[PDB]
Amino acid sequence: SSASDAEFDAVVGYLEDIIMDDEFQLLQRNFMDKYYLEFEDTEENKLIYTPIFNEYISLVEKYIEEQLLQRIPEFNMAAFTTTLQHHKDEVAGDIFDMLLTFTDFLAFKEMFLDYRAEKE
Amino acid sequence: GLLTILKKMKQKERELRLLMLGLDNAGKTTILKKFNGEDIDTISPTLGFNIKTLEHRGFKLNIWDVGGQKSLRSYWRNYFESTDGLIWVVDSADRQRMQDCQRELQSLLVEERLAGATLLIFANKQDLPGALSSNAIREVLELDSIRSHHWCIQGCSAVTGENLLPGIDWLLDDISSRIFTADLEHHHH
Ligand SMILES: Nc1nc2c(ncn2[C@@H]2O[C@H](COP(=O)(O)OP(=O)(O)OP(=O)(O)O)[C@@H](O)[C@H]2O)c(=O)[nH]1
Ligand SMILES: [Mg+2]
Repeated sequence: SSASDAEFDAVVGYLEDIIMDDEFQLLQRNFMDKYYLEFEDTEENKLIYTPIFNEYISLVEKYIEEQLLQRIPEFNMAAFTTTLQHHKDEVAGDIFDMLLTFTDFLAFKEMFLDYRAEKE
Repeated sequence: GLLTILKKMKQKERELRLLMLGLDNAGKTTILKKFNGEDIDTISPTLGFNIKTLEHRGFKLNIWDVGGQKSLRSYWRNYFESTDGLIWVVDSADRQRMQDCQRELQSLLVEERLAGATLLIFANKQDLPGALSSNAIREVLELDSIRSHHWCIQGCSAVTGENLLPGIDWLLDDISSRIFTADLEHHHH
């Protein structure tokens, strides 16, 4: 520690909580639930996967911050990021390794293919 | 936001992002395929993009091949982000559109989202009788006299898989040596 090394660690607490919740599965289910159709099971990717992929990311993180303050009011994502984004290399944990799974495109394509397969 | 920055801060050290671009028909998808030892006898012109994750010389290389059709080139820059190396593939036989190859390349070198990538130019379809000599492709495209990026020309045949390795082998030497000076200047400051 000492002083707002807590703040960060207390935010980490939820970077498990929030994303391990079955409510996180919903917004995904729901977002995927409007393009089952437009995800072909071929190795060549559609030019339109990328714009959907970017909407997906800006929804995951848009949800994460509007959930971090549903619990920690007076929480600032831009302040959290900046500092975290260097001055606490208490990063690196089996924690954000989870959180950047959403940046992996092929892991996104694969899980998206599993969804169209499921409702067919 | 967060996830986009997070990934760019704890990015894998020996993971390289390779973007393959160039006019249609050039042989981009042919190269990718004839690299993993896949069948080239099935390749239809790409309207989207192929990603072929592949290991070589201790690196794992995430190679993106994007469709080169004229109506798809606007959307090319959705893949500029985080590019470690830019593979420009040239159909050295279609000399009529070599004029076009110069314009599209000179517009890529000044993109600032690609500002760091190392430039590998593939003078493909060298097996063809109509194929221009690498040096004639060098004065064309105005390859030299570009104070933007580190570059190398490589005349190759993607069907036989000739000279595809000498190019990628060079690319890493450049990229890794660029990452050498990263650590060197990092720790000493
Ligand atoms: N003779 C000869 N033909 C080649 C060679 N490489 C590729 N081709 C041919 O060029 C044609 C186009 O191959 P592609 O891999 O689809 O070229 P491309 O640049 O990816 O085309 P786009 O998907 O539109 O970007 C195919 O018919 C290949 O057989 C080569 O080295 N020699
Ligand atoms: Mg192609």
